[PDB]
Formats: sequence, structure tokens, C-alpha cells
Amino acid sequence: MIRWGLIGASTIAREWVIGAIRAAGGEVVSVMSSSAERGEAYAAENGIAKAVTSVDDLVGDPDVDAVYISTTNELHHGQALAAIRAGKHVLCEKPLAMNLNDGCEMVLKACEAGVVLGTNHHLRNAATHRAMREAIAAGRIGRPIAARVFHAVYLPPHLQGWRLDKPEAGGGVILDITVHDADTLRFVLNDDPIEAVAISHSAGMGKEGLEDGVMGVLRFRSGVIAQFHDAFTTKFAETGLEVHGTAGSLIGRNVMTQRPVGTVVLRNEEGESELPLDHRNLYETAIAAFHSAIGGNGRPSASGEDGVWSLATGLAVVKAAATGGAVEIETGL
Amino acid sequence: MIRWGLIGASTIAREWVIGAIRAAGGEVVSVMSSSAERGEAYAAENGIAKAVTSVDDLVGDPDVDAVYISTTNELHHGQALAAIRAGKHVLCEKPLAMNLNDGCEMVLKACEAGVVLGTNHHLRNAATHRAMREAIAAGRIGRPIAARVFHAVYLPPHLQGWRLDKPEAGGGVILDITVHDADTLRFVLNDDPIEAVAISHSAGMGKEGLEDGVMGVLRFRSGVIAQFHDAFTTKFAETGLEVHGTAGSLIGRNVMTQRPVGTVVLRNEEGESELPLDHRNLYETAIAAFHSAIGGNGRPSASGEDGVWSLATGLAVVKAAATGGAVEIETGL
Ligand SMILES: NC(=O)C1=CN([C@@H]2O[C@H](COP(=O)(O)OP(=O)(O)OC[C@H]3O[C@@H](n4cnc5c(N)ncnc54)[C@H](OP(=O)(O)O)[C@@H]3O)[C@@H](O)[C@H]2O)C=CC1
Ligand SMILES: NC(=O)C1=CN([C@@H]2O[C@H](COP(=O)(O)OP(=O)(O)OC[C@H]3O[C@@H](n4cnc5c(N)ncnc54)[C@H](OP(=O)(O)O)[C@@H]3O)[C@@H](O)[C@H]2O)C=CC1
Repeated sequence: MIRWGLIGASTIAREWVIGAIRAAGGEVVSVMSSSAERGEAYAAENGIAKAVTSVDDLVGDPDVDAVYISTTNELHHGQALAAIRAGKHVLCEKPLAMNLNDGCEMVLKACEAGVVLGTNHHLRNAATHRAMREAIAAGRIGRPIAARVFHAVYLPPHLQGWRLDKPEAGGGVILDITVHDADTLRFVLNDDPIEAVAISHSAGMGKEGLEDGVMGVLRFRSGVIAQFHDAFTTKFAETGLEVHGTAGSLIGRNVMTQRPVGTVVLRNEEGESELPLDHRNLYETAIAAFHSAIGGNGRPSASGEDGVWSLATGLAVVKAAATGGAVEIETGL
Repeated sequence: MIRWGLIGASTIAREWVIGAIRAAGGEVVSVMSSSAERGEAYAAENGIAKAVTSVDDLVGDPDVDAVYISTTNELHHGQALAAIRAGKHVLCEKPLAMNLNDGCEMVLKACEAGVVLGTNHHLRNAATHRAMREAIAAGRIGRPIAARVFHAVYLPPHLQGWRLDKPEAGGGVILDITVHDADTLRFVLNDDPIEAVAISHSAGMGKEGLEDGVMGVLRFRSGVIAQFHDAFTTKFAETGLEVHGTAGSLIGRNVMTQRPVGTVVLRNEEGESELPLDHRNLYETAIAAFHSAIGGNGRPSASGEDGVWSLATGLAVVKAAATGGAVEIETGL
């Protein structure tokens, strides 16, 4: 079996990724946590044989083949570099890095190391998004003209779960949600964004206010214009992703969550019908693709390059919102 | 009865406004058309006693009390000024004018003339939009956070209806659709937009291409961020208007057309339910309000000032799309 080591004893690894690794035929052999106590307790609760408290004891363990990183965002880049230096494959939760030169550097070093580097954008693995991508390529909507993304949800400010715990350094809806919208759009449209405009909302007067909502528009290389709406403050808005074309529209409802749910309708001259979907665990699909890539068959679902694309788009959106100006998206890949 | 004269022997006056005037207790006594033949034929077909071919014979007719203007956009400002000089009330199809100083001048001259000046933004008359406005003011969604407008429809390029007829000087989705979205948002939110960002699409390479789609964002004075999507090129997208708040969301579907149709759902902690609506002809409602205003009771549905607001927002959106920069919306009222 491919044996994984975890960097970050996280909620997402517990809820989704550990089970996904095992479902896809791998095994999770070790977990690294900055805290000895947290790592041991987490190892016992999730059936993992070993807990460590150094990154090097994780990535350097001869019996770890691959590393999954789900620590706080600012730790990703350096922990991925350590794994790559140890010659281990890396699946990294977004973001890869906090800036583009660091993200580009990762992709190059992984390539130079001969290891698989993946960004865990989960949504592009859903059968909903895959159906839309495939229907578009099959001409079922003629030429795509416009896209819409709805990702305005409710995330209580500060959690965790014991109360309103650790400092938790932000840092906003754009870098936490919009980047997933960007990657999913790139997947569905099979095309790249070239510029962004945006307006964002921060709580309380311009400050250390959490950026808690954003709306904007991406211009894609094809000419498609794609709007997005991401927030932490709206309880009663369902998520969605739509693509409107010259001969049809695809309407995805409830398709931007972590769970394998949601519908896609195709509307065209015949009327409306639901596309048939075989829903499957997004994370199971991501791990399977990663395992095939390690095997020298195929690529991760989202590559290091996709992660650089999502980071560049996010950074563009932050700048367009802050400056009021349209910003060109350039990856430096 | 209040007796109306028509300036423009138009599709909209035939389909909607003539019948609305009569339903609301007025009468249409004359029609002005630049063509004698068209005006006579139109008068006979629509049961109007008189056709003329000069604006002054229309506005100066002692038996016309009020004037409805639905000519080509560039004629509005000057024809409204003639009516106002003749001391007649004016209901003007959007736009009032092509620039802000001309729109502001109209409002002032109408006020100085002692006549009612209305802009015929039809949508704010619908029971759907009215229900949303009222539910918001009643606290049914807590504090509004975000709005979304969907107005991407199919309008064949060039019509008319005999084939692909007269030159028809454009001039785009922003000034033809976005301005109605703006006015409706102002009505529903009871608040003003203060800045815009946008990206627009023109057919064929940057040129004399028709601007045939736009997406953008308005920042409102309250802090609400409101996105819109308007187009001429999408056949299979339903229209809609939504408002998402801290304690609920209002979802309007099929509510941006001329017809008295559409639904509004309120989603909140109880679930989702349809708001009960008494649908009524939008134009009948607009005329009734105008007739009351002439009577010295109440105001037109949308005033001259609302028309200046819609024009300023439209002009901001054109500039933000052209320049890539956020533009502040200032009415000069
Ligand atoms: N709500 C969210 O957190 C969201 C997260 N993401 C993405 O998912 C990834 C992980 O997120 P998620 O699984 O939700 O995060 P968790 O809060 O479950 O874990 C993240 C990190 O916080 C630390 N931590 C966990 N529990 C405690 C505790 N009781 N006291 C102190 N520190 C603790 C852990 O440190 P250690 O590993 O050292 O034990 C862990 O690496 C991130 O990389 C992020 O990009 C995306 C959107 C929302
Ligand atoms: N599709 C549209 O036209 C849209 C219109 N609007 C708004 O509605 C208003 C009127 O629109 P609508 O009723 O659709 O326009 P119509 O095309 O029906 O009429 C507009 C003008 O075009 C002229 N016209 C009409 N028929 C002919 C013909 N056979 N040959 C030459 N000229 C002709 C008329 O001139 P005359 O009056 O001199 O007879 C008339 O004033 C406008 O002010 C605009 O702002 C808004 C969105 C879309």
C-alpha cells in the first residue's frame, strides 16, 4: 500500500481525508502535530500507529511514501518543501503558498525531485462539476458565454469548537473560498482567467475587520465572463455553479460543499432535464487520482500548477477589491 | 379623464401602455410619429382619434394633459423639455437623457413648471418586487447583506420585425438593461448605490461591437454588495432578483420581465415558503400612480430623480467596464 503521513492533526483529515486514503487502498501510518498530546490523542482516535512532533520525523520516516498537509495556511509552503527534500509526494490543502514566487518554486522543486505534487481543490472531483465539464466539451450548451458561482455560506466567526479559541489569523473569504471557486471554474470551463474585478466587505470600519464577503468578476481567455459571490455571513443562500451558453445552460445547485451532493440541470430547446450523476466521495476521488499519479498513470486531480493558478487568481481578487482596479492574473509559471 | 398624448408610435405603447392608460381611467387622444403614414395607421389600429407629425402639435394640443414618451433614446430629453415647456406632465421611458446634466436639468424644469415628471421603470411596480421591499422593511430577512440580479436574456440582434431593418444605433446592454436592474435594486433595498465595478463583453474584436453582456457589482450606501448579470445572448437563463440577509433570504424567480409573473420565496429558520402575491399589470400600476400624482396625491412610482439615479449608475457601469476602474456614482441632484 501507499503509506501516508499527515502534517496537521486537522478536522479535514479526520472528517474526510483519512477515510479517503484508506478507501482508495492506502494507509495512514503517522501524524505530525506541533503538540505531543494532541498528536497522540488524535492518533489513537483515528487508528494511526504513530504520532510525531517534528516535520522531519514525519517526512523522513522511511515508511511514509506520501504526505498530506492540512496545517494553518502559512505553514504549507515550508512543510511541502521539507517533504519534497525528503523525496516524498505531497498533496497539499490549498494554499500551496502565500505568494506566487513561493508557489512557482514548489512546482519546480517537486518536478526536480521527481515527486507528485497535488493541490487538494476538492470540488473538481465532484460528479456534478465533472458532468458540467463533460457536457460543455460535448457541445451540449453550444459555446459557453457566462458563468456564475454562488458560494455565500454561514461560517461562525472563530472555530474550532471548545468556544472562541485560538487567535486564528484570518484571513478572509477571498483566500479561503474564492480560490476554490476559481479552480472549479478552470476545471469546468477548461480555460484560464485573465483578469479580475471585485468589491469586498469587511466587518466594522475599514481595519483589522475580517473580509467576510466578496463579489467579483473573472474574465476568461475564451471571453466568458464569470461572476462569483463568496461569504461567511449568509445562512440562507444555497451554493451553486452555472454555465450559460449559446445553445443551452447548465445549472448546478448545492454543488460547492464538501459533500457528494447536488444536482445539475441542462436547459435547452427540449426543456429542462436533470443530468444523471453517480455521486462519489470527492476526497476518495482525489486520493485515487493521486495514487495513480504516483504509479506513473495520470496526474493528480488538481496539480501544483492548478494551485499556482488558484493562488494567483485569489491574489488578483484581493488586489482588485483593495484598489478598485481590474487586475491581470499572471501565474509566473 | 386624464388625456394622454403619445410621443412615439411604439411597440411598448401598443403592447402595454395604451391599454394601461385606459385601464387606469385615462384616455389616449393623440399620437405623434415622425411619419404621417405610420402615425395614421397606428392611430387606426389602436383606437386613437388623432395622429400628428410634430412634437409641438402633440404637446401643444389643448386637450392633452399628459405625455408618454417612448421614442428612440436620444430623442427623450428634448421631447420631454418641449412637453414641460407646454406645461404637460411627462412619463418618459428610460432614459430621461444621455447625460447627467441633461437629466438633472429636466427634473429642475419639471419642478419649475409645476408638472409631474416620471421615469417609466416598470419593474418596481411588480407585486414581486413590492413584496421583497415590504418583507425587508418588516425585518423578515434581518439586515440585508447581499443582492443578486439575473437579467441575462435573449434579444435577437436587430428588431423591429420585417427583417433586420433600420440602422438602430445600439447601444448596449448596460444602458438598456442594467439601468432597470439599478432602479429595481434601489426600490427593493430602499437605498442608493455609491460605486460600481464591471466587466463587459462586446461581439467581435474591440470595435463597433455591440456590448452584449455585462457583469458587475454595485456597492450600496448601507454596505450591501449587489451583483448583476445582464445580456442579450443567453437563451436559457431565467431572470431573478435575490436579497440575502442576516436572518433570511428572499429569492425572486422570473421577476425581471415586463409581464406580471414570477415568484418570491422567503428562506429562513422555518424553512422555505412562497410569499403570497397579487400579480397585477406593471404598467397599469405605474399609470395609476402617475394619475394620482397629477391629482396631487402621491408620487409617480419612479420619479425624475429615480431616472437620474438609473442614468448615473448606467454611466458609471459603462465607465468601470471601459476603464477597468471602480467608479463612484454621483447623481449631481
Ligand atoms: N474552517 C476551516 O478551518 C477551513 C479550512 N480550510 C482549509 O483546510 C485546512 C485545514 O482546515 P480544518 O481541518 O478545518 O482545520 P482544524 O482547525 O481542524 O486544524 C488546523 C490546524 O489547527 C490546529 N489545531 C487543531 N485543533 C486544535 C486545538 N484544540 N488547539 C490548538 N490548535 C489546534 C492543528 O495543529 P496541529 O496540526 O499542529 O495539531 C491543525 O493543523 C487548511 O489548510 C485550510 O486551507 C478551508 C476552508 C475553511
Ligand atoms: N427592444 C427594444 O426596443 C427595447 C426598448 N426599450 C425602451 O422602450 C422604448 C421603446 O421601445 P419599443 O417599443 O420596443 O420600440 P419600437 O421599435 O416599437 O418603437 C421605437 C421607435 O422606432 C420607430 N419605429 C417603429 N416602427 C418603425 C418602422 N416600421 N420603421 C421605422 N421606424 C419605426 C418609431 O418611430 P415613430 O415614433 O416616429 O413612429 C418609435 O418611436 C425606448 O424608449 C427604450 O428606451 C427598452 C429595452 C428594449
